[PDB]
Amino acid sequence: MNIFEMLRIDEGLRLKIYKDTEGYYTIGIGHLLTKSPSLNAAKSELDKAIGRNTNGVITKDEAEKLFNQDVDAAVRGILRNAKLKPVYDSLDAVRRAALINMVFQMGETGVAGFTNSLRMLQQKRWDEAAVNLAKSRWYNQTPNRAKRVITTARTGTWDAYK
Ligand SMILES: [Cl-]
Ligand SMILES: [Cl-]
Ligand SMILES: [Xe]
Ligand SMILES: [Xe]
Repeated sequence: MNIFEMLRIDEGLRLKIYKDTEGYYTIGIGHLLTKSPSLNAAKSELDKAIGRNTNGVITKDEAEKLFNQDVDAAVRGILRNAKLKPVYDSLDAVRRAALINMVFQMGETGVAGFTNSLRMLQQKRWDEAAVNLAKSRWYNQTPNRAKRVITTARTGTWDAYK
């Protein structure tokens, strides 16, 4: 198990534009295209991201490519963020993966605001962090995925994804 597999689980794979949990235009492996209500707009955004006139459909590889770039940007965003980096560097490998998933899902800024959990995670206070992570809108909107991620963060194992 690794970050790629983990996120492929949580996000799924879709070759046609779809709408996410929040009602947004997304494609592939959770590649958000836009917050706008316009399908054309999403289309514009898709064609620019892919380099061709997609008509709203992409191939598997194309999807994998965007995914690769999304994961890469997620790590990098972590590493460039003053509040995130220290926590991450302090964690073991499985737990890092949890932080990456979340960042990928809610953006850096958003995760960067979980002050309190960030601190608890940095102190290796697993259970507390976990309880704290659960007091969030994140958790109330997508609890099944949130539960998987939190378990991972808490235990440092992949049990939630096996
Ligand atoms: Cl892009
Ligand atoms: Cl759910
Ligand atoms: Xe996390
Ligand atoms: Xe966090």
